[PDB]
Amino acid sequence: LIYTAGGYFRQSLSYLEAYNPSDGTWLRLADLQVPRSGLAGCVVGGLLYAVGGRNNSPDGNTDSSALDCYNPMTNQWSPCAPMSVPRNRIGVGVIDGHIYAVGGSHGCIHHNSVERYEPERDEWHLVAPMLTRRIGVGVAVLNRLLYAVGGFDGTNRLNSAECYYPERNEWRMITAMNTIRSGAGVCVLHNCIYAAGGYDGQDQLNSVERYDVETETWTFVAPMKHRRSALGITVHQGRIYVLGGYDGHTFLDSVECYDPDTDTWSEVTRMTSGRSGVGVAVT
Amino acid sequence: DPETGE
Repeated sequence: LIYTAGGYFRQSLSYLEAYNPSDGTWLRLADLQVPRSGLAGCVVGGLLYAVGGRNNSPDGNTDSSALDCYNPMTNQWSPCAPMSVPRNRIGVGVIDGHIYAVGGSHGCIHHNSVERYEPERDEWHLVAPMLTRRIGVGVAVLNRLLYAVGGFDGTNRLNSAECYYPERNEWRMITAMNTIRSGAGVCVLHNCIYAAGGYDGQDQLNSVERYDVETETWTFVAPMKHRRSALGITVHQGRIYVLGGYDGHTFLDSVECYDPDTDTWSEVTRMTSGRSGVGVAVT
Repeated sequence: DPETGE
């Protein structure tokens, strides 16, 4: 199922809910052990991890260094070692069972820093920084390479993307997206890097484009019916699900589904309540 | 803020 963790709806949230695209109904599971929005989620070894973010509450606004692990058949969260720095609006990707935490902000500071988590060792290690400071960055893994896409450097929103090579431990700028996107949904469907929605500094976007590594080309595809940034994104049985977000006026509960064979989007569900800035993964 | 509503 599609798990959604955290989010924001007048305050950061502890929610963990799971959607079943076949049956169409929502499970309510154990609450996070610190309310978080702007976090990222991934799955390693069937375990669901919640990385970074912040607790924006009536009483504070603390950026998060936490990594927390949910066990789907224990329905219980347990803490893992923290990161070197807090990373609000972080991006994460999974290569070879290891979690990469990318970018994000701590207060005024927009990180270019990147670090790696070792599940069976529960250790973080600092690795080569990005060429670019990026928060609200989308991250994706293709051919065991790590891509950092778009985001916001503190001044400009970005259409640039760069690529991290784990065996060189090095970055490389690649071709820029056609659209400036911060807070987009970035994932890997079929064999392209998809970038859906986001915010270009003026409007939330409903456009969607995908990167083909072999031709180093971004192409536009079917756009979503609703503009959104700070959305959750995941692919389930070969189709893209985008989850909540913000359109400049309301917090979306709309969940859209992109069919790559028809190049069409359709609304399949509404989340239990509108929210933005969630961590999403499937397990 | 325009991006996260947060």
